[PDB]
Amino acid sequence: ELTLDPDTANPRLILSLDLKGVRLGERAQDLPNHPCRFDTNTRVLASCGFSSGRHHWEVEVGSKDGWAFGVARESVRRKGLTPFTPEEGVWALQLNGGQYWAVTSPERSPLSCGHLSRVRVALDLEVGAVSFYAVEDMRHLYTFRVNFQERVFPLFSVCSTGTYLRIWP
Amino acid sequence: ELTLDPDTANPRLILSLDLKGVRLGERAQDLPNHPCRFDTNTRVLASCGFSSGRHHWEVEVGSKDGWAFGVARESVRRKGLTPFTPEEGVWALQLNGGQYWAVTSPERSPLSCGHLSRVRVALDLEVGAVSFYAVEDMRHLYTFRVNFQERVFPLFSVCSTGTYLRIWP
Ligand SMILES: NC(=O)CC[C@H](NC(=O)c1cccc(Oc2ccccc2)c1)C(=O)O
Ligand SMILES: NC(=O)CC[C@H](NC(=O)c1cccc(Oc2ccccc2)c1)C(=O)O
Repeated sequence: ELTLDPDTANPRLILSLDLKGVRLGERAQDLPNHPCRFDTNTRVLASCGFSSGRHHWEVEVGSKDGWAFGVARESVRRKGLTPFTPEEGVWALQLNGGQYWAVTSPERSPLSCGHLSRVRVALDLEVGAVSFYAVEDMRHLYTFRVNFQERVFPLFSVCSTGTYLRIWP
Repeated sequence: ELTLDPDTANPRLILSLDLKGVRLGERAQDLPNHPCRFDTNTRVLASCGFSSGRHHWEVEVGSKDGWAFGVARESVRRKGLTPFTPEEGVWALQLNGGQYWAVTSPERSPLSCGHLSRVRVALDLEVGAVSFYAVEDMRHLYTFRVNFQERVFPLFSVCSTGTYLRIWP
């Protein structure tokens, strides 16, 4: 079962008591400056990452703008504002402008998928893929094909108040 | 009376003979590595920038994704991949995903303006604003309000083949 890693979380994020949920707050928490902590970008990783095999989880997503989630390679940079892009080691979907995106670069890719409530993330480290599905009807949203070469962690980001992400059984 | 400054242009850009038009090509031109040149982001400035008063120009825009334009402060960073954001000195509209945006951060602002062919940029360095209008019917698209404190240059960016920007009388 995944849980969010509080040592990675940007200090403006609020992690739920059960460490499954994240939203953005107004307060910058006073937290230890661990190297694994995202000090500027509004990100948090799960506590455990994967090096091989197939793994899946589900993310409950808010209806309002401001979230992005998927996976990141461990070496994703933690300090400073870093780009949210595949080149920088993040493979994610995002909600911005009432629209859903795969965060490709330099052009984001529109999904045109309609409203999402819960998304299944399927990480395949044998093939080198990460895929996203809408849980309601399992329609395929997006797949990134990647030559993963290190440990890969579930990634969550919430850069606006009023939305959330939550890991769901 | 604006022209694009070839010394600023990313080497993958193609500037028109009259230095009014820009598109992205496949070839990295062999150009001098002037400090003013954008070496990675797909940007070019006009040759002249403004420190006071009101100035306007028009930009013909392609229908396909990949452009952004507006204004940039002179101090906009030219080297490396740098964020395309107000905090980094760029105030711009963008076409990305069949969607028009004002490039706010951390969330882009959708314009929901319908198809654009030509856009008037009105830079007001007395008030501290840059505004964008659709030329068809002069409807107001967006205004950034900024405490400008240095010379501000017209900015153009084309990060995908198949689209263009052109300065229009
Ligand atoms: N959630 C998403 O859609 C992914 C984008 C996300 N953006 C940022 O983190 C970002 C980008 C620019 C400024 C910025 O600064 C702030 C810091 C504290 C609170 C609010 C904004 C934060 C990320 O890269 O993970
Ligand atoms: N026009 C726009 O919508 C503005 C965004 C624009 N993006 C980039 O420049 C960018 C962003 C990431 C990678 C990248 O690399 C490339 C280099 C050569 C050709 C293609 C892409 C370029 C910018 O910041 O001006």
